[PDB]
Amino acid sequence: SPTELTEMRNDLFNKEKARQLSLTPRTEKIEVKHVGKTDPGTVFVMNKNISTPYSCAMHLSEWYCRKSILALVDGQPWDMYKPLTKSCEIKFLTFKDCDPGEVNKAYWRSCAMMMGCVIERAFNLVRAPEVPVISGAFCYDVVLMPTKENLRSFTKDAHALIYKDLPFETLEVEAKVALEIFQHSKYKVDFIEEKASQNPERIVKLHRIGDFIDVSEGPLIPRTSICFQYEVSAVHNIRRFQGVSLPVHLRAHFTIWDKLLERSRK
Amino acid sequence: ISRKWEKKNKIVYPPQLPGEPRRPAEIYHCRRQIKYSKDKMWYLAKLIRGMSIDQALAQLEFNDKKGAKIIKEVLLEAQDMAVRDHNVEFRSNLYIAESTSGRGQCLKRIRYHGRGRFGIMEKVYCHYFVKLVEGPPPPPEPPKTAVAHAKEYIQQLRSRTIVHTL
Amino acid sequence: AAPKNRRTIEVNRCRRRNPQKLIKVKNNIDVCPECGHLKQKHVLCAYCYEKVCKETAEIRRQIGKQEGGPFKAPTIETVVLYTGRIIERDRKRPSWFT
Amino acid sequence: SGTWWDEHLSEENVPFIKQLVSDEDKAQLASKLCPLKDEPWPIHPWEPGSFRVGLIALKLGMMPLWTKDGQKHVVTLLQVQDCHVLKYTSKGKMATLSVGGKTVSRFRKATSILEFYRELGLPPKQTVKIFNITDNAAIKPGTPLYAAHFRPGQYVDVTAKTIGKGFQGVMKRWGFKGQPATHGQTKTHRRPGAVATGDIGRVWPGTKMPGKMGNIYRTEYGLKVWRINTKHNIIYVNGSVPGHKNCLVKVKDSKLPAYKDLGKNLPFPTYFPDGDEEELPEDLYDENVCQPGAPSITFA
Amino acid sequence: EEGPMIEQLSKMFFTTKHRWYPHGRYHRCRKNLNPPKDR
Amino acid sequence: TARGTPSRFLASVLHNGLGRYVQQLQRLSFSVSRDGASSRGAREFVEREVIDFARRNPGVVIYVNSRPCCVPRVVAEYLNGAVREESIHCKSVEEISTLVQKLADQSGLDVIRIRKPFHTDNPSIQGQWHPFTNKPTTFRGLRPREVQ
Amino acid sequence: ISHGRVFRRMGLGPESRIHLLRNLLTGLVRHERIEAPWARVDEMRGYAEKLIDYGKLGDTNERAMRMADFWLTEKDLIPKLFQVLAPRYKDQTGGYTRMLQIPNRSLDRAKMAVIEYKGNCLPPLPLPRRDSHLTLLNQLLQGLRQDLRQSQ
RNA sequence: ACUGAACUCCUCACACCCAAUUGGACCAAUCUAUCACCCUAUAGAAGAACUAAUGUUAGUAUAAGUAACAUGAAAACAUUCU
Ligand SMILES: [Mg+2]
Ligand SMILES: [Mg+2]
Ligand SMILES: [Mg+2]
Ligand SMILES: [Mg+2]
Ligand SMILES: [Mg+2]
Ligand SMILES: [Mg+2]
Ligand SMILES: [Mg+2]
Ligand SMILES: [Mg+2]
Ligand SMILES: [Zn+2]
Repeated sequence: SPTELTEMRNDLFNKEKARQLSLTPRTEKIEVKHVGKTDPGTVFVMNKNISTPYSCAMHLSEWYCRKSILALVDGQPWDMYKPLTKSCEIKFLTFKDCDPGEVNKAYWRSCAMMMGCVIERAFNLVRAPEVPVISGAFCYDVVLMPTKENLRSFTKDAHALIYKDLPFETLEVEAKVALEIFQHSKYKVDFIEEKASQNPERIVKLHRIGDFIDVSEGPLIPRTSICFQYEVSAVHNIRRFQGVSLPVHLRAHFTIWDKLLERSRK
Repeated sequence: ISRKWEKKNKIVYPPQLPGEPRRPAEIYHCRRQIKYSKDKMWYLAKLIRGMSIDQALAQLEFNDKKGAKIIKEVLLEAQDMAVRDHNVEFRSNLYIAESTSGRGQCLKRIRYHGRGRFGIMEKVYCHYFVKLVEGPPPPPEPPKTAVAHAKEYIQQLRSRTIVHTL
Repeated sequence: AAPKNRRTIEVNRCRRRNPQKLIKVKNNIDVCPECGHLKQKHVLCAYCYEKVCKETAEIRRQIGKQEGGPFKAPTIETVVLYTGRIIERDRKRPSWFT
Repeated sequence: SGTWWDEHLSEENVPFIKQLVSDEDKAQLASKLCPLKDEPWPIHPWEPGSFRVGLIALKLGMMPLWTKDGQKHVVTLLQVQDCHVLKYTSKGKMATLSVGGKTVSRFRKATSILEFYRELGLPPKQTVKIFNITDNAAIKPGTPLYAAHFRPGQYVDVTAKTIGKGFQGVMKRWGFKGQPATHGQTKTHRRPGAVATGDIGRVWPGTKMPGKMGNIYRTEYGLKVWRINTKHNIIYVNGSVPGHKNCLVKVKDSKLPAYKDLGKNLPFPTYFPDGDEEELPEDLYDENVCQPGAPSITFA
Repeated sequence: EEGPMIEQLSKMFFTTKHRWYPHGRYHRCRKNLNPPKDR
Repeated sequence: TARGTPSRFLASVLHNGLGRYVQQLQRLSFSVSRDGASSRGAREFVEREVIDFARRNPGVVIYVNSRPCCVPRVVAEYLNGAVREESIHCKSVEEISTLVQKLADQSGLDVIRIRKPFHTDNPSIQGQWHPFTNKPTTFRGLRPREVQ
Repeated sequence: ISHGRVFRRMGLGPESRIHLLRNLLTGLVRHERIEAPWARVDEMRGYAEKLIDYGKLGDTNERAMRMADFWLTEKDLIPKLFQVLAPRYKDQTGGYTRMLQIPNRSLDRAKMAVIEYKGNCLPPLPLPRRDSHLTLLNQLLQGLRQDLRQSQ
C-alpha cells in the first residue's frame, strides 16, 4: 500500500546507511588533493566514509559550494554529497565550464527523478529514459488522461518540492538489497537486475529525496533548489510524461522559456 | 583606554555532555586606532552585519572606500584565527554576528581661519570590532504578512477588559 | 543663518540611518572563471589584468632597451618571442599569450 | 542576481534568437492585418452624442504647408506606428478603450505585461493610453488603427509629454523678470525677489518657485488636420504638438463645443482597409491646401 | 506588497491605515511583556 | 509616580481569608550591636519587647545575631519568598515595636500601586452585559429590510 | 539644459580638452594600450578611430598629413600611423579600438579603462567571453534551431 | 430636573499652598575629641551642600560628515608630451 511502502523503503534505506557506517573503525583519515584551474595545489585532510566533496568545497570557500555540482574524483563524477573513499584528486564542475556535458546529464537525471516523485504523489514507474540535451526534454515513463489543469497542478507540485529544498541522498548498494527495497515494482526490479549485470560489482546506485527513493545510472545534483524554472510539458502514449527545466545559473527569460516549452511539447 | 573585546577571546566554557546542542564557536577581533571617522566606519559595518564571511569579503572588495580595505583585512585575520587557534574547520561556515565602530583617541590641531580667528580640527580615529560565529548566517526577518497583522489585531481585541468597573 | 536649536540624537539617527544613505548590497560579483579570484561583471578581473600588465611592462622595457633613445617608433609590426620585427624575452610562454 | 536575456546565450545562438524573436513579431503583425473577415464586431452607425477611438502616433518633425490663399501653415507630422486596440472595458464612469503604440522589445518588458500580450496577439507596445468612448463605437482587441481614421479638415486634440528642461530657475520656469545687471544689484539678477509678506509667516501653496520644468503631460486642442498620407500612415496636423521629435503622442477627435458635431462624415469605429470602402488615394488633402504638383498659383 | 496589504486590512476591519504601520524600536522596548493580569 | 513605579493588582497569596488567616511572616532576623548608639533601641527591644512578641505570634521564628553591626537591620522573610529588609537605626523602642508589628501584619507582596481597591473572582451573578441584553427578539430571527 | 549635446567638458576649456585628447592619442600610438579614466577614454577612442581612417587615405594626401602632424605630437608616430596601423586595418571598416573597464584607480577611485588598437603586439586582455555552446540553455536553443531548420 | 471646586459633608489623617522679609524645627559631606568597627553615635569646628552669573577650566555633542582644501597627460617610472 502507498501509505506503508514509502515508510518501509525509507526505513530500509536508513538501515543500509547504518550498515555502511558500521564498517569504518572510528574516523579514518585520507589526504584528498585538489586538481583544478584555480586555487591550487591544495590538499584536504578528510575523514573518509563521512566527508564529501561538499566539505572540501566549504573548506575552500562558499562560492565553490554555491556553484559546484559534480565532483570529478579520479576523472569520474561524484555527487557533491557522496563521500570520498581513499586518497584521490578532485575537480569541481559548474554549469558554465568548457566541458559541462557530465553536469548536464546529472541535471537531467535529477529533473527526471523530481518528475517521478511528483507523479507518485499527485494521483507504478517503469524507468527514467537516458535522454540527451539536444533532444530538448527530460522524460519519465509511467504505467497507469491529463488535461492542462492536471499539467499545471503537476508543475505546482514540482515547484513546491523545489521550495522545500531537499538534499539528494546517495548510496551504492548490493543488488539483493535493492531488489528487497523494490520487489513490489517489477519493472524497477528488472532495471536493477540489468544494472547489476552491466557492472562487475553489483553496486546498484540508489538515490533518495527525503521520502521518495529511486534507482538511476548517473550522479545527481546536490539539491532541488538548483532547479529554478521547472515545468511539465505533456504526456504521450506505458505513458511517457515529459518535462523541460532550466536551473539557477542559467535563467531562460519569458519568451525564450515559452519557446523551450513549446519545443518540449513536441 | 579599555580593551574587553581582546579579552573576550580568552573565555573557557565548561565542556558539554553527549546529549546537548553543539554550542557554536564565537570569535572576537578588532583593529584599534584606525585613521577614519567612526560614523563612516559604521556604514561599512552595517553593510557587513548579517552576512557570511565570504559574502562580506566580496562586498568589501568592491566597495570603493578607504575603510573597506581595513575591514576586509580584519575579516581575513579573524578567519585565520578561527582556523588556527579557535578550532573552526570550515572558513565558509563563519558568519558575522556583530560589527561595530568605536571612537579611538583623537588628536587636536589648529585649523587657522580667515580674519584673526581659528577652529580646532580634531583628527579622528576608530576602533573596528568584529564578532564571527560558526554556523550559516541566520535567516533575516520574514516581512509579516497581512494574515499575521490580522491575527495580532484579533488578539488585541480579545485582550481588552471593562477597564475600571471591578 | 544659524541653527535655532540643537538637533536631537534620535532625529539625527533617523536622518542618517535611513536606507538611501546606507551602502547598497551589490550583485555584480561573479567568480573569475580562470584564476578564481572574484570579479565584477562588466569589468576585467583585477588579478587577471595584473599579470597581463606586468607582461606588457617587461615587454615595454625590452623595447626600450632595443630602441636606444627616444624618437624612434619603427615601421615594423613587432612580435614577442619568449624562447623559440622580433622582441626576445625568456621563460616559457604563459598559458594565455598565443 | 538579476540576469538579462543575452548574458547566458552563446556566441552563435544570440543572432539566431534575435531573428526568431523578430520573425515571430512579424508573423503576429501579419496575422493582425484583417479584422473584418476574422470577427468584425457589431459596426454601429453614427449618433449625435457619440465618441470614438483615437491613435498613438510618433511626432516625426515639422514642415511648411501652403494654402491656396498663399499662406504658410507650419505642420507637424504624426506617424501612426502600429496602434492596435489592446482591451475594452465598459461601465467607473463611461466605456473605455486602451490603445497601444510603438512596438518594443518583449525582452525588456515585465512578466505580467508579457503574459497579457501573449494572451492577446501582438508584440508589447511602448505606451498604452485609454480613450473614453460611447458603446456605439467599440471594436475588438487586436484591431489595427490607421491614419485614415482622421480626415482632412477635422480638428484634433494632441497630448504628449513636454520637453523636459530639468531643474530650472524662476526666470525660465515662470518668466519672472529678475533684477537688473548693474547699478549695482549684487548677487541678484535671476532670483525670485520677495516670496510673500510679513503677516503670513509662510509661503502659500502654489507659490511660483524654481523647480523641475517640463516633462509633464500637456494637451493642445483643436488642431486642424491638413492632410493624411495613407501610404505611410502619416497625419499632417497644423501647428505644434507637445514633446520632442520621435516622442509618442496621443491623437483624438477634438473637445471644443465649436467642433462638437462635425464627425458625421468620418469613419465611426475606424477606417478598415478591408473593403468595400475603396482603397484611398496616395494622400488625402483638405481643399484649402496647395498640393505639390499643382501649377504655381496666381491671383487672377 | 505593503500599501496594498494595508488597504486590504483596512477594508477587512474598518479602520485607518495608521495603526497597521509598524512602530519603532524604542516604543517596542517600552511595551510591557508580562503585564499584571487579573481575573 | 504611577507611570514610573511598577504596578500591581490586589490579591492574597494563597487565599488567606477563605479558610484560615495564615501569618505570612516567617522570620525576623535582628542584626544588633553590643556596643554602639546605632542600636540602643534595638537592644532595648531585645531585652524586653521581643520575647512577648514571639509569644504572641508563634508562626514567626525570630533570630537575633548581635554581630558588631554599625547599622542594625531587621530582615523580615515572608511565606511567598519575598524579603522585606528594613533598618533599626537610632530608633526609639516603641517605634521599633510598631515597625515589627507592621511587618508581622502585612502580606509578602510588593509595596507598590494596587489598581482598584477590590478584586472579585466571580463578579457577575446575573450576567455580564452583551449588547443583546435589553434588546427584543423579532419573529423568525428577521432583521431590517428582509424578504421572508 | 543640454539635450543632444556630444563632447564631455574635460580640461580648463575646449582647447585644453582637445590637448588632453591629443596626448592620449599620442600615447596610444606609441604604446597600443593605455590605462585611463573611462570618461575621457571613450572620447579618445572616437577621435582615434577617425584618426586611423584619415591615415588610411595615405601619405600623399596633404590634409591627412596635416591632421597627423596636429594630432601626433611626437612626430615619429606619423610614419607609424601611415606605414603600420593603416596597413593593419585595410580590410576592416571601423572595428578598431577595443575599450574595456579596469577595476578602479586607487587614490581618487575613478572609473578606469583600457584602450588598445585591435590585434596589436602586447599580451591579450582577459576578455569577457560568452558562455560556451555546450551549456544546458545553449544546448536547448541549438536543438530548437535544428528543429526549426528541419521544419523548413 | 440634572451637571458642576481644592466650597461643604462623609471614612481616615493633619505642622505640612504667598513676593521681600522675619521666626523656628530638622540635616548631607567633611575635619577634630571621645564613641563605633561592612560606616555608626554625642559633641566641637568649618574653604560646609549649585538646574542659571554672554560664570572657570577640562571633556563631548549640535551645526556636520556640512563649509572648505588636494595631484597637468601618457608611459619604461629612463622618458616624452601639453
Ligand atoms: Mg593673520
Ligand atoms: Mg534684464
Ligand atoms: Mg554681480
Ligand atoms: Mg463634585
Ligand atoms: Mg476645606
Ligand atoms: Mg553656568
Ligand atoms: Mg546644511
Ligand atoms: Mg563644497
Ligand atoms: Zn581573473
